Amino acid sequence: ITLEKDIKNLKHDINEKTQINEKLELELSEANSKFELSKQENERLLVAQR
Amino acid sequence: RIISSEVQESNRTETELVGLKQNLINNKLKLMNVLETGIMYKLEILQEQL
Repeated sequence: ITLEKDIKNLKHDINEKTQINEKLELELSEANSKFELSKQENERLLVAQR
Repeated sequence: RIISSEVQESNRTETELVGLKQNLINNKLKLMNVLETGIMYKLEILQEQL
């Protein structure tokens, strides 16, 4: 019973760290998109100035 | 009769419970594999990228 409770607790830990990793991957993709958009927008603005 | 049906039968149930204990320990080791070398390793690489 103790080992089953340990497995269950470690499964909630798996789920929590998996939500954390899903948030991290969403934030990584969002950071990549924000880079490409923002750097292209700054390029457009600097090109208008140029 | 007492041994075969009560004492040795209880010992057989105890051996089955010990086998279940070993299976739970193996499942726990697999969860640390998926967790430490996995979801924590995935967390580390995701945090590095982020």
